[PDB]
Amino acid sequence: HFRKHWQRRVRCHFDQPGKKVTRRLARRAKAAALAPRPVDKLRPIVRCPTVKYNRRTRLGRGFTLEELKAAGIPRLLAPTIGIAVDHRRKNLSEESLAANVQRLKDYKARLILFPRK
Amino acid sequence: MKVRPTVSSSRRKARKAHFSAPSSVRRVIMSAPLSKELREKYNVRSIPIRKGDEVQIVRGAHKDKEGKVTSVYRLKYVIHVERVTREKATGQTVPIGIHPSNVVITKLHLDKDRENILARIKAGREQVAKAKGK
Amino acid sequence: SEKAGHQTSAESWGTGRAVARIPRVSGGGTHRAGQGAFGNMCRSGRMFAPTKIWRKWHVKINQGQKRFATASALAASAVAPLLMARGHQVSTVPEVPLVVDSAAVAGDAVAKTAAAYKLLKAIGAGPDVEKVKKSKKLRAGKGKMRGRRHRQRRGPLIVYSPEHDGKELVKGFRNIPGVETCPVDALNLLQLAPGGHLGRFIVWTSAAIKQLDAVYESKKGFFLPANIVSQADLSRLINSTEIQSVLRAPKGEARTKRAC
Amino acid sequence: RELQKRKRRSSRPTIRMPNRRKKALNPAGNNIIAKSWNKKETLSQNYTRFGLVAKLGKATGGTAPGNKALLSESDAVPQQQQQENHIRQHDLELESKPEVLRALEREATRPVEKTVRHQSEREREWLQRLVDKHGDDVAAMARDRKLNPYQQTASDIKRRLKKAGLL
RNA sequence: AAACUUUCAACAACGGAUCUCUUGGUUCUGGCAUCGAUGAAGAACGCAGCGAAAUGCGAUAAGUAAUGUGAAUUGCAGAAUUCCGUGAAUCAUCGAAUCUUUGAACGCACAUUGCGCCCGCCGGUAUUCCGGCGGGCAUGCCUGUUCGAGCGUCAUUU
RNA sequence: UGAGCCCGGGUCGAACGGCCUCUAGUGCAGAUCUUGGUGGUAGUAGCAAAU
RNA sequence: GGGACCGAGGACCGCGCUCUGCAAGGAUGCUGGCGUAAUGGUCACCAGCGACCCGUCUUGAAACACGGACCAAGGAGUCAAGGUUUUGCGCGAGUGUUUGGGUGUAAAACCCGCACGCGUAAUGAAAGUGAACGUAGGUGAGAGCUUCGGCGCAUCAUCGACCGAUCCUGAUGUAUUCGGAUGGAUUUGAGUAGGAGCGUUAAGCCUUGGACCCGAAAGAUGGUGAAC
RNA sequence: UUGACCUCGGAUCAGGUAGGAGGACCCGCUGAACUUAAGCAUAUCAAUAAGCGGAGGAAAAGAAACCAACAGGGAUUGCCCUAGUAACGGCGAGUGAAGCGGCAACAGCUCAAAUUUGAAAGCUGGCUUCGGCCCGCGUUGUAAUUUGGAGAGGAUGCUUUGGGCGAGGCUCCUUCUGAGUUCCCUGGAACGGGACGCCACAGAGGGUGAGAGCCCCGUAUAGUUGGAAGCCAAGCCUGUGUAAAGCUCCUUCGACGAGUCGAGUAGUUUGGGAAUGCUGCUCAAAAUGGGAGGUAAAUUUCUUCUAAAGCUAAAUACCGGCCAGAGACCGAUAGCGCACAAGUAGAGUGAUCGAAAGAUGAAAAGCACUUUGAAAAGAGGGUUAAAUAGCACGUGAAAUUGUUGAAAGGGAAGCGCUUGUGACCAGACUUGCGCCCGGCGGAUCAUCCGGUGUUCUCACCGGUGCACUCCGCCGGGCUCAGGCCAG
Repeated sequence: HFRKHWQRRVRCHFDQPGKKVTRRLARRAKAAALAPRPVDKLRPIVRCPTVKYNRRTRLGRGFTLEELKAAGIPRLLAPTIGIAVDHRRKNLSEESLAANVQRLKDYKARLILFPRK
Repeated sequence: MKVRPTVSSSRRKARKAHFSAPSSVRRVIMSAPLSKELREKYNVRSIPIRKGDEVQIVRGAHKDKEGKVTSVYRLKYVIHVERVTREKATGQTVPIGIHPSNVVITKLHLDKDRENILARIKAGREQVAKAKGK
Repeated sequence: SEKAGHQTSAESWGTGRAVARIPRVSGGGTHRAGQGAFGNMCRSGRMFAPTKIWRKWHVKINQGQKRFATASALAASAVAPLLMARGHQVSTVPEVPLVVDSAAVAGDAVAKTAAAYKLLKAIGAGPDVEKVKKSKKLRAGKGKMRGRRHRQRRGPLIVYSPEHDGKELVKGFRNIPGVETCPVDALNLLQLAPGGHLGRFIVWTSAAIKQLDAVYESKKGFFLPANIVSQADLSRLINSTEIQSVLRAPKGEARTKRAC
Repeated sequence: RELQKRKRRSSRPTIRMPNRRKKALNPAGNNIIAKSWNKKETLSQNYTRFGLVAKLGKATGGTAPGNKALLSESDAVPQQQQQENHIRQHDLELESKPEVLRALEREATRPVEKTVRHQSEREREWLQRLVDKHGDDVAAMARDRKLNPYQQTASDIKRRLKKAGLL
């Protein structure tokens, strides 16, 4: 499959350690900015759609409104304490809703919140 | 060895900088060591030289010749000292070229700026000496 | 450069004139004009098969093989003659592993390069340090032009524990020429077998040994290999009672007499 | 290329640039994290020493040894098990460890100034006149037109009076 | 036998090969985002004591201001230029200035240092004459100001 | 045996070699081969453009 | 009896004989010569004999033809991606850290959480089905071990057994229109019948990329100019 | 007559804006041919090359009219895998994705659709005493509220505030911060050899008369002087307005983008006639609507989203700009065309083509002076460690040439085997052991003494001696052995 000019459209990977150290420095800079806060926001536990991966679970985009309300965290205040919110997702199952509620409750129990100014 | 990324170990760049440095950098390069009595009197190892320094020679074919510096030819990285001269074919005396690294200072032409330079270098020296000691 | 050799305007004269059929530069007002171009046989032309950046430079080596060879290198370092075999001048140290006390190699006691040098002289690395110091030499070739001017021998490798011994000996032995410093958790085969030759002289420590145990049991998916030979002594294998009893009578001697 | 060679030939100084980066690589300030931060160590190690969780996401690779930085119902609903229509929305009501962690905990648990909001002079005057005229009848004060142009509810008037202090 | 031709040795010519060197080139990697009508990239003409080349600069012309350093320039001529100093330097930095004709090129023409119009000044017989100088005079569009046109259109006896 | 290696004599002035491996822009008589230098023709043909 | 060429091996062993040692599995003994030169080397020349100028190309062969004035330097099967055979190495029914993350003495070295790639059960067009009647079978060889009585690797030939599929045979039974049980077939498989694979290195070969180096006329794109 | 409103124009009026450049990466338009298919036309090359327009440090894309059939996922973007699978194809050449999964990064929003109607609360300009005065825009709609996994309005009871200074901190430039020029030899010069030292969180690099950690610049860590601009910020002063904001509840409401979808049709494009997407022409929509999917399951049941308005950092590319650091790279016919006057010299009308060319010496100390003579030239004489290192200059091969010397040559040379003559050059086994006497001195000699290190039983020193033993040295004496070649 070399009918075209792979000579003009070949791009190498000699900068792999450079990109790795750059990414490490970028996350370190984010940590320096958000010094006491975690680098990444909390994300919910969701399930892989297809039949080939049903029994496996992964991380989602953001927590559901019903899950947030059940966990007792306001919608407008959750992003300020670092909880990803996804308005598109729906629960559709008490199992997933309860799992995400338990995750949010664990986050509350492990979280310390500072009093504004 | 070298750790700071700003410093370079490239001989090419080092030689280019050495051979194309401006006059202040040429002076810094053509700093010269001071003698013993001077070193125990000022607590300084070496300072850049000027036109009014009595100097003694420690290297070369004219070793152990003493005189006052006549000029500092910065373009050729050389200094001209009194009474160290050669005769050309016609007999005219051209001062023989000798290096600050091959001469050692015996007396300083002291002014305000020179006193300030020695004071700064010295003060740094006892500062770090005390920092190491205690 | 990709454009090197063919950044030139030239058209072959063809069979029209009595010259070699090679692309020749156009124009009629320069010494360049009329000269050959585009050829590897012609001056200022392109080279045959120009070097390209997508050549295979890095080689993929199995982690199992790497761990196996590191273990073999450690065993070679434990073997005493292999130090002479690799060239390390090992004659005054009282023990070929040479484990030294973590009490004297930990903390700031060895942070000073003078303290590190005195410790090396006391334990017996002094001859090797003097060897590298006196083998400081100039390299022959264009490496001098390309930034590799001098070559020297290799010194002993200091192995410690960052958890218990710390990171001051790192600088203390960093300054000393020839000697290198390597953590016990990140043993480097390039330092264990320099130039492909086994038998690197390594100054160990007690914490380093107790952590070699832990890391070599901790490596997942890897086990200490079982060797195909139990008694390495082939002299034992041959000159043993059972073999000598089971053997048959010799059919001759080492040097046979000439019959006719 | 010709531009670089012109910089070669010209007797103009080379404008060396300093290593300036948009984002600081280390925290700075008179806070606990900034004071106890170790420059030589990495993010994961610093968070291990502090006692906080760095990444809430799933571990993407092997970690260092011991870092800990990376991490009867009649009506059958698991939510009754999980439980401990309005919620506090501007704050959350929350109920041998590193020095940094205890310092942060003390800072969190320290009491804070109330900064109580008060009322305007004209609001005070209006409430005073309304009390002077209608005594303490919330219905009557809501009913009044002249003294109460903004037809606020009796409950609103009652809470304004309570906040002011006079019954 | 000499001459001529051939082989070899010593020496001497030609030539730039081999070894050595590299202020160069090539490749990779890391940090940052910055040209122009407030005149860009580029072209031309001039500026030094001796300047051919290269560089810098623009009639304030190898350049000025300010700051910093702290006793030079240098091939030759040179200073009564400057040394306990606001102070040398073919110095470094660089926040302030000067910035000729062209060129997107902008009053018209452009192959002329030519030809125009408005505002002001200067000198030479000068309210009149002459010459020079300073400010100016491109286009399309947006906002605002002003002016004008249109039986398009509204009225106006209280 | 051989491709080649070592030494002696002269010159010369700043780096270089043996072995184990690793690597490749690694070995020339041709290609009316490339570049450069130099011959016979020849002190000949002819004074012709160039010089 | 006369003459020519050679002396190979290096304690003993053996075969023997004419047996106090011999000519018996290989030269010793004696004497002399050798440093102002024994013996050599290179160059030049003469002398006897021999002897076409190389490379390429064609032809059964020649013969033609192409290139060669000389010398120095340069000068041509290389590198990728994808296949394949063989050697070595690691692990092994599993194997591959290096997309990435952690770490670091910082393009190195060390580490690994989840996936993924190939393989570890096949067949049928398909619905789909789905690998033991026999120490996973026997018989005979077969390397090898053996208490000499006998055990028998791998593999082969034959007779078997089973599975997927095809053509049948058509059970209890069945919602009364569904089923495949049993016994078969000169059947088919890239099948089972006690796994060999994954990664890496080295060499070789194939395809495409400029593809061992050199060498058309042409075609197209965009510009410069004048003219029968 | 006058004054509006609207529209269209002029002004060398006031304030601004657009050119061009660059174009490595980026967003669009437009768009070939060679080649392959051993011929060639579809196809391929290639949705590429050339041409045209337009930005930035990134651009673009981007918060579903999505993926999917799930036990669901949930903006965009980049890598691995999916995968050479699906799908398409002179079913030849070939072309060729995507979902999912593991990752890196992750951030959500502004409008049009409403009546502020108990008050256009909004904004441009010039005039300023800089504090507030006008003019104009505008109701053909500027502020506040609101954008459909919403919201509005009331009731309701909880909980939030806003500004101005600002010490100091971080980033970056800068000042300063270790140790021999100790003695001897060689040399022109010591940076070389030997002896004796020191420093080192500094043994990277470069200069200095030759290989310099300690002669010099720098080099390492912690500091320390002064300065620029951004961001952060402990704290300290003002708030005020019946001002804004988040929610809970409900006998009240809930507007959502048109020549646009869609149908027919021509072109272009893709793996993709449910036309893959788009453009052009004709016709031309809906409001229990529309789009895309699932499904034979018995009728289009079911699933999932809202198109025709818009913004948005990060992970991503980068032959370009300002720099910086490196290499198992090339080393002056190489490496970019250019290490040096290089896009220079030069050629062509023009677009364009485009070279050759590095090294004296440590330091010019670049040959004073005398003497030839018309010259880029010699003989003396001088500088240098050296001038056969003399601006033709580090070393200086071969081709070719000259002088001297030797030999040879009757219509080819050159080469092979084998002598001979001449010339020059080299120089053979490196040539000794053993025994016996007399003397001398040292020692595993002495059951000698003392000390030290050790493998703890072996060594090495200091001190006595010569009775024995062993070594040598001297002066005698005798023997033997030898390298090559001949008979």
